[PDB]
Amino acid sequence: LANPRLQLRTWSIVFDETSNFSMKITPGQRDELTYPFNGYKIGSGQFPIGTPSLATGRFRVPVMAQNIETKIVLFSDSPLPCRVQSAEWEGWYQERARRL
Amino acid sequence: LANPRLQLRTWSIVFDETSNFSMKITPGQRDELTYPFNGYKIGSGQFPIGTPSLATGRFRVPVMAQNIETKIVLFSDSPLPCRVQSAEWEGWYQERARRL
Amino acid sequence: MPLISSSIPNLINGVSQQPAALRLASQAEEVINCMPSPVEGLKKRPPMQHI
Amino acid sequence: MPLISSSIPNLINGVSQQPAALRLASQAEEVINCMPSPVEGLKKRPPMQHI
Amino acid sequence: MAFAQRIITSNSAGDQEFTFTFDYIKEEHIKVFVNFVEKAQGTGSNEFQVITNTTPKKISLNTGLSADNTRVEIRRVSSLSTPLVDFADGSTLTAADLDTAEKQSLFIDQELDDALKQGISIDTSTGVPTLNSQRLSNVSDPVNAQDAVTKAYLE
Amino acid sequence: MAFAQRIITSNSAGDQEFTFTFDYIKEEHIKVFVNFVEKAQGTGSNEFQVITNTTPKKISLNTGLSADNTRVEIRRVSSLSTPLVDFADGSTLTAADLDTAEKQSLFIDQELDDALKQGISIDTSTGVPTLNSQRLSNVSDPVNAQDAVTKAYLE
Amino acid sequence: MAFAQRIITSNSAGDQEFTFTFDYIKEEHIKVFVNFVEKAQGTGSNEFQVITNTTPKKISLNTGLSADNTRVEIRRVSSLSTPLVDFADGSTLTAADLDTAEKQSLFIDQELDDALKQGISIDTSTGVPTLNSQRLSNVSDPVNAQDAVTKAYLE
Amino acid sequence: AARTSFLDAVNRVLQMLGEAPVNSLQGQFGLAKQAEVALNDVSRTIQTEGWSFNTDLEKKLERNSSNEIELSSNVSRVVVDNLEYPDIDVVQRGDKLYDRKNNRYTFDEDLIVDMTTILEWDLLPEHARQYITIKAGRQLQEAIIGSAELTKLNLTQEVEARSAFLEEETTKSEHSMLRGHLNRTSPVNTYIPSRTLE
Amino acid sequence: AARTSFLDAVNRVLQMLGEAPVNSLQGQFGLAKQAEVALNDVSRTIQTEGWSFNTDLEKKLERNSSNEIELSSNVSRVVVDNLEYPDIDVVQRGDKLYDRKNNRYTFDEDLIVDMTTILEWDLLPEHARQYITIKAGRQLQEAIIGSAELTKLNLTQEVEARSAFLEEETTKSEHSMLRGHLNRTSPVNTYIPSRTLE
Amino acid sequence: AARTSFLDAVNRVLQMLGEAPVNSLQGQFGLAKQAEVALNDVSRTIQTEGWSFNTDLEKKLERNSSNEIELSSNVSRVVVDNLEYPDIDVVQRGDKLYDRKNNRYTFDEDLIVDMTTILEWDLLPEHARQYITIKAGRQLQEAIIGSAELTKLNLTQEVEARSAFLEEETTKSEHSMLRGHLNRTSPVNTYIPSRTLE
Amino acid sequence: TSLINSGALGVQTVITLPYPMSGTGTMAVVGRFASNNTIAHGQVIKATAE
Repeated sequence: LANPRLQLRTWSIVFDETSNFSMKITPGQRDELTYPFNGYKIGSGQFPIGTPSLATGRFRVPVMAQNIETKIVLFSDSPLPCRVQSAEWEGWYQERARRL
Repeated sequence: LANPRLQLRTWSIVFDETSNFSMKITPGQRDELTYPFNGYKIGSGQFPIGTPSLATGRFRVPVMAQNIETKIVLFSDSPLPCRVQSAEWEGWYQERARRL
Repeated sequence: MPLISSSIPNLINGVSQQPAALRLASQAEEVINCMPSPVEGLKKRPPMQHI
Repeated sequence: MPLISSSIPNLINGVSQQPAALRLASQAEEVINCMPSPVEGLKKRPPMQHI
Repeated sequence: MAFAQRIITSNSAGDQEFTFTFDYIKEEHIKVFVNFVEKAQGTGSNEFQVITNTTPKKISLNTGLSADNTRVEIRRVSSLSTPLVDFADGSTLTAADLDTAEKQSLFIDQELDDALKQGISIDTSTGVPTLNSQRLSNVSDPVNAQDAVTKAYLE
Repeated sequence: MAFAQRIITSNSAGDQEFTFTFDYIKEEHIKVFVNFVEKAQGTGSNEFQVITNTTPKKISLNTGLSADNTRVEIRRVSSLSTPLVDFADGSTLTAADLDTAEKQSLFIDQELDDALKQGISIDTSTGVPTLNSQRLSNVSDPVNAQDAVTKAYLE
Repeated sequence: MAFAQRIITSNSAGDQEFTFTFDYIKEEHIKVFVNFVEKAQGTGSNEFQVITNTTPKKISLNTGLSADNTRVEIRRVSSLSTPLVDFADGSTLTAADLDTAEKQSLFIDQELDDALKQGISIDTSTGVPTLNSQRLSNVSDPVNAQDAVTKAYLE
Repeated sequence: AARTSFLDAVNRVLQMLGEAPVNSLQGQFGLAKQAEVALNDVSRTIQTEGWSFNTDLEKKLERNSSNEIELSSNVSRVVVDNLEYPDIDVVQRGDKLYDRKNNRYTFDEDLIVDMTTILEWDLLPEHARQYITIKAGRQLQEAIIGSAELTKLNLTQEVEARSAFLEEETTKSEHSMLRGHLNRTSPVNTYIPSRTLE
Repeated sequence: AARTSFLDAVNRVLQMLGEAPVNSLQGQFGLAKQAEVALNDVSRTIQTEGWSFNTDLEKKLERNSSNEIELSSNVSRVVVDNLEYPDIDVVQRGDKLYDRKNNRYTFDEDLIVDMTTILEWDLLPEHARQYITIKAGRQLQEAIIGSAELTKLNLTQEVEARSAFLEEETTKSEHSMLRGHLNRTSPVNTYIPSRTLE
Repeated sequence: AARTSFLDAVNRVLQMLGEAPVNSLQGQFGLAKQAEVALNDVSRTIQTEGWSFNTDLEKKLERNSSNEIELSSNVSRVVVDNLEYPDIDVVQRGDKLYDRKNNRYTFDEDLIVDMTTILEWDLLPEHARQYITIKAGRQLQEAIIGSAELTKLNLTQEVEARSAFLEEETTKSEHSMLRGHLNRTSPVNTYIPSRTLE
Repeated sequence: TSLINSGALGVQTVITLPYPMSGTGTMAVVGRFASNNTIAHGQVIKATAE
């Protein structure tokens, strides 16, 4: 489908044994945003101070644009491992008429 | 199906990396109409003055006739590129009875 | 008597001489100077150069 | 007016040059320094040692 | 030549059809005057109509003239107070709008120049704008020394 | 109706403010005349300034009128020497520039029509030129057989 | 100073060079008038050429004048019967075309204002129409003495 | 911020229909003709009822050489007071008045009537322009698209617009019941009982 | 903006149906002829009732040589006054009258009856034109397609139009309850009970 | 925290629609221009009614040299006092007043009228700014996407904002029923039956 | 290429195609190179005298 208005709201990533990566989201003709993530969850004692972190969980970030005017980039430059499994998006959906 | 009344309402096209094209819709025994499109969207700053425009989006137009009395022609004569992916129409569907 | 719609998935099935009630709705009526390809759809034909 | 969501099941399909309207949703746009494998999904490329 | 105005003297009473040659934009941009009696556009009880199926295009009165040698004037005046184009953001800019704007500007300039020429125009051999065989009038009786002498004053 | 000018015969010495109704693009396009003397624009030493806050807008003079029955004219003139908008490649076009150009052209044409009408127009009563109860002045001594006559040459 | 015209009374016979200051778009828009006689543009059988190599630009004739104190007129006129630039669909917009359109509109307005001023103005010393001390002729005889008196009628 | 123009009204109608705005009106290559005819038809429908801004009082009409009254092209209704003229009953027919009681198209004298005219777009006031625009958009969308949700939203907007326009009209024109028939010159003071009791 | 014309009405009906506008009306190649037929039929249906603008009072009817009363091709209804004629009551039958009490087709003198005429499209006033247009559009759309929701929408619009038309008629004609049957000349002042107390 | 500015209002409208915030105002490349147009149109629609902050009382109007009354480009409505001008009643038409009683465009002296003006975004007070912002956002969202539940939520917000705006206006302006029409100077002490009983 | 009336405003350039024309058709000129050129990229020009 190409016509119905599909406006993205949030973007989610599922990882495993990943220390660090980053997301660079650029809407249409607007400023670029970054959302780094580095595993260390404050208050959790699974990773003590002084050891590398390899986590497992989901990450969420809002995109707030239209599907045809978005660039979503997964970026990483650390020398620590990073592997990603899948992703899921969530947005708003409209149909101006009914479907044959 | 051939019997039920199908009256066209809107005709939409989906393109990508196109510059200019025009459509020529002619109802039954009435005047021919045209609807050009050249990519330059006033107000948007993606294409400055002095450079060719190659756009991406949807174009919509009304037909307002009966399905068995319409000619739709996709016309283009500029020396700039033009490519299309798909199209989708929309209209009224009437059934005088129920289907066995 | 509802305003309801469908879509045309592809435009790369060329020209047919059958009556309109027996064709695949994908098939067109008159095609000139097009190069239908499955990698980019419908497009204007390539230019012709001189040697 | 529904707010409804889906997912991309796999990320091991690589790069495509087709227009966005004819691709699969699975196919990506640009892949650099990745080693897409079916055992671990998407991972960073292995390092190069010196001899 | 007169760009956008044709003035005629009706030859005989009962005539209704008159012709014109200038181009126009809309059928409502044509005004017809019959000795200061302005006429409204339309069809029916409207006292004049336009016909465009024949070259040259011609208008038709809805009632013949009472007397012959009654002056009838056809003049084109494009919009002067309201622009014909008003650009709005989010539209697809097409060359038709630009061409129409250019045409409107050109037609306004042509009409203004023709009106100035219809007025008193320069007498090239001498220099003062000559009335060109017209009786300048509606000048009040002299008030100061250099004021001209009118009929009701000199008599 | 006069399009972009207003002529006032003052009624009391000591007045400072006079109202005006027409539109404008920039404040420096407004001109004020006092008893056939053009008045500069500014503040302080400059004798007048524009108040665009009250409806209808009005112009205020820094010095009161010396004597009553002194004519004051407010007339709008757009820049006839340079275009108000310049197009350069690489700039994202916006409707503001196009609207500014259209407004400039329309206002110039309106002012030109107003000047033509304020001059010697044509009296529609008989289709003849009229001075509208004015006095023709500064005509040299006539020689040829068809010029007008002057009080000086007659007396 | 008039924007786009210049009247020269020849200092002596035999000259062929005359200077002018106003700018323009195309050399075909420059008209040269001598003794109310129009001269064509070109070379050879023509009468004058335009030299733009130096500054200020000047026009050169192919033959000297017969006598001194001869009237020579040079005035610009832009294309009135046809727009200078037309917009075509399916191309790339260029700022040069928009600038050219603005220049044409401005030049036409300037020329028309200059014509009106060289015709009938309003003196800023009294506010009454003035003629800048010239000669009037081709005035029809006053059927009513409302008109200015002609010397033929007087004598 | 000047009043609404015809192009702005057309753009609003198209936007309420759900399409993209159109640059101009002359030589358009879009739905400008449909928007224009819709706006004109709704303007005529609203005007043919008779409000305070398009009605003239005690206007005199003049007959032609054959004792026949001919109306203009844009005259919607003509009213003649019954009490003043007891032997004549006129009703509008096409563009001529018809003496219903005597079954004649001729008259004996000129009349004093009050007529309702149909005005051009430029001469309308702001509230009339707003109501006309909204009603025209609703009608065009209902006739062309015929969906459900858009119809509901247009219904709500039209109801609000009608309320606002009626309120503005009544507060602008101060209708009264004590004055009776407006043709009588105001003898009323409407001395308010709420002020002067102190 | 003049009163609604035939071509504008035809285009409006076609647009309400939902099909592209036509250019002219003579020598066309579409449904414009069917729209014209529907317009004429609805016009006849509305006019046959008898309203203020198409009724002639006190009209005198003349007989032919064979002592019969003949009616034109566009006469819808006739009424005789029972009080004025005690022994003769007539009922219309085709184009002739029938003296149903005496069982005769013949009369002895001319009658003074009230006559209702079916008028052409030209002579119709504005509100009647609007009501006719809307009603014809609805009926034609139902006859051609056969919807239900479209019928609901057109019923809403028709109800609004009928309300406007009735209000216009009752404002124009100025009916009354005191005066009784209008065949008697007005002796009523309807002197205002409200105003003249000061 | 200062009063709401144009950039903040535009960003709020875009945020309510569902888009990312914009950075500046001049030379942008987004929907901010459409948001500006919607804001201006809604501002005009709200201001055309005539409230406390945009109404001039007792104002005097002046005629031109042709005995005509000319209005400015941004004058919405004018009201004259019937009790002060008994033989002249005027109605606005375009930009020139029309004496509908005498059917003339010309008057004889300067008038004393009540005039309402459309203001710029700079001169608007806070509550009007908030109400205009919310209403314009709702209308633009409806025009762009076309939902129903989103319209429901925006309707709830609009109702709350309208109630707040109305309460603010009625607390600020101090309307009364005792005083009658405000064109008469206040003779009322509004002495309290509440406290002074001891 | 060759040019006519050089040094003034409104110069015309005469282009000599390598092959003879087929006058029935219509030929055009398009700006080619994506930088440092007098004609902007993709600008089309139609002849005035063929």
